[PDB]
Amino acid sequence: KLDTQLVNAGRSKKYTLGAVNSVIQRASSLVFDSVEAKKHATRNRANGELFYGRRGTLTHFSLQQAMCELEGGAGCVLFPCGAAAVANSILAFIEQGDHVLMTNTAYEPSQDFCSKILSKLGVTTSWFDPLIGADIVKHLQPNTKIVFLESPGSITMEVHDVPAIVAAVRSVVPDAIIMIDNTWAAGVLFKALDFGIDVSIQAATKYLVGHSDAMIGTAVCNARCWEQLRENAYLMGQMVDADTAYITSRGLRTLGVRLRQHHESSLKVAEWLAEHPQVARVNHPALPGSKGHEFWKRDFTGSSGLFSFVLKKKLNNEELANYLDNFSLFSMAYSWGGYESLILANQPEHIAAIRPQGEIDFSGTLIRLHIGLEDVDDLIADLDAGFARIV
Amino acid sequence: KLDTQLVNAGRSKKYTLGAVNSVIQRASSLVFDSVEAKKHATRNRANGELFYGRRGTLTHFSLQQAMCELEGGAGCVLFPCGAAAVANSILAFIEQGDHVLMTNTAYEPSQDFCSKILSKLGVTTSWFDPLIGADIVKHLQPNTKIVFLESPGSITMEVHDVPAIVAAVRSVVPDAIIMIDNTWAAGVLFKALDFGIDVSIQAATKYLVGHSDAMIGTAVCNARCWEQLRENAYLMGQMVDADTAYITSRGLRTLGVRLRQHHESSLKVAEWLAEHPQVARVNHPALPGSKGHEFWKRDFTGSSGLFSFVLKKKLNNEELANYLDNFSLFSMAYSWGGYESLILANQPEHIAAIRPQGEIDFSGTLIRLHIGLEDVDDLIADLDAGFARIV
Amino acid sequence: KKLDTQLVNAGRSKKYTLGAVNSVIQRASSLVFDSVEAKKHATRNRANGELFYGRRGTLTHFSLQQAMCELEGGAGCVLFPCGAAAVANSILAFIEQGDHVLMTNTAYEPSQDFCSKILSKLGVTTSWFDPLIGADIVKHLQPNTKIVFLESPGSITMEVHDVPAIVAAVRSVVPDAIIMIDNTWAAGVLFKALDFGIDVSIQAATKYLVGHSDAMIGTAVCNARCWEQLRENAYLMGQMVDADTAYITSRGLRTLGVRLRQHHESSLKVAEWLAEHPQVARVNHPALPGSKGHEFWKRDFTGSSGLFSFVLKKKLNNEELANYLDNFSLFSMAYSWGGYESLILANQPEHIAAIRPQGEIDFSGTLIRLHIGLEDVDDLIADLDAGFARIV
Amino acid sequence: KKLDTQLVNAGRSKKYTLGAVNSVIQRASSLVFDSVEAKKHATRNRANGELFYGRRGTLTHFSLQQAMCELEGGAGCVLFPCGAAAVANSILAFIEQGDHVLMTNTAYEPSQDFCSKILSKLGVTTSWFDPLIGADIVKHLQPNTKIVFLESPGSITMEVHDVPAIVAAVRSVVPDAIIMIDNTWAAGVLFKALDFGIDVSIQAATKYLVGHSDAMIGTAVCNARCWEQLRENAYLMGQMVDADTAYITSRGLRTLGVRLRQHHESSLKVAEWLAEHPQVARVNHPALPGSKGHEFWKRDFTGSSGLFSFVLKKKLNNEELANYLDNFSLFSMAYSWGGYESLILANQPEHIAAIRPQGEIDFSGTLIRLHIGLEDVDDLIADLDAGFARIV
Repeated sequence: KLDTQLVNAGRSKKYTLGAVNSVIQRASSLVFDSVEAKKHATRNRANGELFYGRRGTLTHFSLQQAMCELEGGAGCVLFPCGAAAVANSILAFIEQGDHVLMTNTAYEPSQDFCSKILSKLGVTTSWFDPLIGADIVKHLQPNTKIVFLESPGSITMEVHDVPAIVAAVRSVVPDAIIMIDNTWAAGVLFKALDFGIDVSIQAATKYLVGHSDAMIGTAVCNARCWEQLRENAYLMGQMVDADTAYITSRGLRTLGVRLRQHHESSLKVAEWLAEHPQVARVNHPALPGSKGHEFWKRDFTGSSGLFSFVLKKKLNNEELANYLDNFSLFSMAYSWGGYESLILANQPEHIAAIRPQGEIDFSGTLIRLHIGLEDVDDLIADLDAGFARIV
Repeated sequence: KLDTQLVNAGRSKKYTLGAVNSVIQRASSLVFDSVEAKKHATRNRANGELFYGRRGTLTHFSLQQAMCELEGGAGCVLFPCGAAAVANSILAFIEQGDHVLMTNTAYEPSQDFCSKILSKLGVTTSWFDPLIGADIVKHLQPNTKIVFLESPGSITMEVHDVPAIVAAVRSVVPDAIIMIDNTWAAGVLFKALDFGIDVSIQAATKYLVGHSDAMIGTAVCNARCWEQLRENAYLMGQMVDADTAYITSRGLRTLGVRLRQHHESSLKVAEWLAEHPQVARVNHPALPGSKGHEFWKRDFTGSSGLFSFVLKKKLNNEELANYLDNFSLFSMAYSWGGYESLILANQPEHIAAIRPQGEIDFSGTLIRLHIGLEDVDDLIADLDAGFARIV
Repeated sequence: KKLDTQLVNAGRSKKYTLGAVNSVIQRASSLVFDSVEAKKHATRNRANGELFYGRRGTLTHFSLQQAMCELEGGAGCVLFPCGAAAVANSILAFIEQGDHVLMTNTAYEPSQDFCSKILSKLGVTTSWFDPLIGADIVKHLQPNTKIVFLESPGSITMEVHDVPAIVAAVRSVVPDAIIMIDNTWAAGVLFKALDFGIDVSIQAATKYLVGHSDAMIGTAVCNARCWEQLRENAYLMGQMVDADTAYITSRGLRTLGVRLRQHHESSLKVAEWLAEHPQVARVNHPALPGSKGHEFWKRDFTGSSGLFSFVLKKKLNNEELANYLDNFSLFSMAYSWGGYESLILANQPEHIAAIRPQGEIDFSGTLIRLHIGLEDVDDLIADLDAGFARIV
Repeated sequence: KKLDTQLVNAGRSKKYTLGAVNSVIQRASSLVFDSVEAKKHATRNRANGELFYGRRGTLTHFSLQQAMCELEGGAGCVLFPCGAAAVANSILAFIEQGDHVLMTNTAYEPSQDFCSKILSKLGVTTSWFDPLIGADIVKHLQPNTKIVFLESPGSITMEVHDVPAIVAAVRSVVPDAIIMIDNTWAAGVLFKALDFGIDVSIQAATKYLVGHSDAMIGTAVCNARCWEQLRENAYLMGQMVDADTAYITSRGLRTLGVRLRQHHESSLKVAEWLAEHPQVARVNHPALPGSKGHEFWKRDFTGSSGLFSFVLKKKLNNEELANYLDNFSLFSMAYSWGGYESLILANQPEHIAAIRPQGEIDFSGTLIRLHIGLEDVDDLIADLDAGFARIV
């Protein structure tokens, strides 16, 4: 019934007014018919009543409703992009003197926010290995306020054992807020909230929008954390425009058919790479032998199309250019989760720099791929040709 | 030549590509043709080269260029709304242990951000009377990092003596960052940067957009503060979508003809109110006898259409409803700076609550008006009828 | 009450705004019916503002249609993809093989081409008349004349019709003719066409209504007599405009008053300056005494927009033309007008003579058409002055 | 290479994207010319993809036009405000008084009305033929037959033409006829019309290309022979579509492959289930054996979309109809289709007979047209099953 949910989520007549999709209500000013009306709207300003553009319009309400039902939360807070969702969700719960524990495989910008912004506000941050599991207790402090997860990890794709981590945290620091950047799973392939996680964050910019033409971040919360996140993010003036909210709801409608193709094509490519002479290792959660594959197998209900692989040799600058500059279908660009295929290379030294309190375990050049909606055989042919360029 | 500047600001062929207005480039992913291309874009990521959607696209660049030339700054940082611009600009420069000095007539949400968010991060905030001038030195501390101004003040409209305040601050704490919420002047009726102010903030949501259908905040900085504000706001993931950037640039084109009508109509209404039997006081910067009128006369080059007046009596709930609920042209709504006229009432007790370390000097109900683009005589007739309702 | 108040409020009812200041944008082809009863009700009111199908429109279109009827005083408003579509389809809606169309020879070129290239092959004939013919238009009327098409001021040359004289003359001879007017220059508000006995007022909303040169749309406001026929025949031709463009047009109306006033003020100042210039032969501005039809404009219009033209004393050659046009700093060369920026275009006498059917032009020098935008007028005059220097 | 790869890359050249993944949105009427030389160059290439005027298009439109020509293999692509406009204007572009139009009697109703209500008054006659006439179409040809209009599968009843037989028969008799097809059901990619000798392939992009029921647009992809005439005559009629809609249509193409595959898979499963149901008289699905023209579909198409119909054994009365239609939880009643959601509409035999000119219908029970969206198929079957229970 997921497909059925995706097609219907948030589409009440109150929002569509007769149309299939919700209407787009662009507004800062929202008019009150009377003093009585104004008083009522005021009282329900954080409860879906038209009050002020910063709180949202019918278009935003429709998206919030859809996200809460898809991820099973009490509320949904909207942001300008995924990076704003991460930074502001963390900021909403911290206080001078707190400690933040974050996975060392977290998205680089998330790490930078902690080391460059939080540090000057009297908050300390330490990091942990993605596969630590129950041993995370060794990193917990009396003042640990937030435990930040990201599974699979950025670039390297390690999958956490969430159940083990959550149980350990609750036993030591019950009051801690556990958050996860659930972008890779598009919030649906891993129901973070069903695992005891408090806040599920997404760079909707990725798979939810699915066409690389809009930026937006979402944070779906359980009942315990909703109010504080909502009100604090509001004091920071966080919101997203009505048109982007519309575009995101629209992207949900094809999320099912898209994820299924991404899953099928990426796995086929992964298995092919796994048997290629020039490849040292394939980092795909759905592929046996990948770090944390056992957990992906147990906790996820599917896979998206982003993964990486390690070459047997470390390419030099000339080789890198020759390899990358001549692809016919894969394009070099940041971001992912769109309809087209992308390729990016990372030298071992680059990764080591962004793995705080951790160590890298490979020496060849790492290639990150996003498998789009093109014919998988055309993509394999392109990759095959690329290897020949560096043979 | 202001009118000429408004029509041409930011419209280089690089952004328009043959059209009158800049193109709308919606994007998260921006493609690099080669490794050499990627390296170059990386190097100029904060210098107008296409790199990643969060940094901006051609559409954002065009708006940033227009704002810098209109306000005379070194750079322009974009935000989701005016409240985000205020909160994030302050956050970009503070550190645990700092002190923030803010006018007590500041926009309520700005005050709340300081008292509810900054307080928990070890930053203290104290407030000052708008008309203090050179005596502000009595409030300066060794750790005063930011001095926040808003002229005219929200609701009550007091105008600061900016030159006196800036000279005093520089003489005592040279390193302080002086900011001003320059929304009422739409950034053009008061050239904040020419007065020694470091950052000029605007809720572009107001007069720049001018049609009440988009939300966006802007911060134009001098050379001294640009880099820190730009990079720190970036770590917080602040940005605005491409379509809203387009809409804001579009609003600039009619800013001149709009402000001129708002100025003419609001003054006529103000002078009429000033002579009405039921009115105790009129708070319009351009009207003699208004608090700080001497400074408006000296430092501003015009007026917009927002102002307030105080009735001789304090209306009770029944009277309030009867007065407000029966207007034919004025509508009750938050926000302003649009093409239509708006009305809001505030009881003396309500204002006193939002005037920290200050005291109110009126006892009648205060009415805030935004004079739109309707025929001024029709608006006066509507007001006249309203008074008769409470006689 | 007054025009400015009407522009700010037209079409903005709660049913369309739903609490916001502007109408909501309802993008749709499919419109859902809750029950068979609802579908029945919708079908019966499909042309009366009830949600039925995207081609008929959504709340966004209904809001604009209401705003337009209010502003121009019509019974109904039909929407098209652009002004040219409004012209071609409005004419087509009323003709049959064997009919005759009488059009002013100063009509917008594309409108003329529609008649001579398309209508001609469907058995419809077109003849032309001089803009200042007045009551003498009776001489061009035929028993099969179905449509009399006006355009005042005329395209490029700006001649103003004596509409009252024309309408009365046509009605005395062919009572049931359909009189239409391309009322784009007046933006539908500076000349109230329907108050003068005209049946259909057409506008390229693309110009002043949108006012920012970033959207295309055509409108046709009809009286009670012609509404149903135009609406239904345009519908069979699949004519419609997208929801977002309807929203942007409604939005343009809000500043139409303040914009037109500035366009009026600035263009007249530029016209008067040009009138006293040594290199200028004549200025064609409706508001300027001596201009063709000036007394009619003075009598029938309530204002002026910013488009006009002037004739140079000399006919520039290719080299002079490039040197003049290529070096302007504020004025740009482009088609269309009615936006916030100033534009300039040049036409040689021979170009104009070719598009003035059954008529003679009255000038020999190069004609320059100017659109005066919202820039500072003194900066504009300076740019023009520098232009004259490149020609002396 | 393969279809999926083409859909992802079609029209996405750097000239249109400028570094982004999708084409930029260039909203405009006015397009600025830097010099007289530039204006000259633009004028000469105004119909060859050079920026000239908004009515001709901007970079956004050019990108879509290129994508469409690539996908359908044509020389050019003409854009319209909606599918109905594409049909009406494409026919109008090629006719003159005295011509004859031969159209399938299963044509979309609005297309039929255009011919009988508009064309008739311009001296053009229209006759009709049965969808399965095949090579016998020669019997309906006249010396003045200018256009043969096909639609396969037919609207509502879904009959599939034997196109190869029809085209060859027409060409043997009237070599220079213009053969057109409303190729909306196949989304232009499931049946390559131009490869079969058809001159113009028309689509209501409003359906599957947009795929989300929130934009309206019509496209006409022509062969080299008919391109200039269709392009120029549609231009004189002021036909165009806005930049934002062009962008949204290009965007729709990217997921067309994954969407159509799901629509194909789900509708066939629903069709087979319906085929074995006690209350179902017959299922009209092109992919189902026994359906009219099934062997032609099997032979000429490369897939199926999600729209089809079925006939109930009984003809429901008003009470039964409401009880059946009003109580569906997943299927909604609405016009249009090709979106992500499932729709349902009912038609009585007498309704259909009225829109089947010079033909006889072959059923007596109530006909239900279904659009199978992207919802879980088992949930859809359950909703339908509950529907049958309200009728037993």
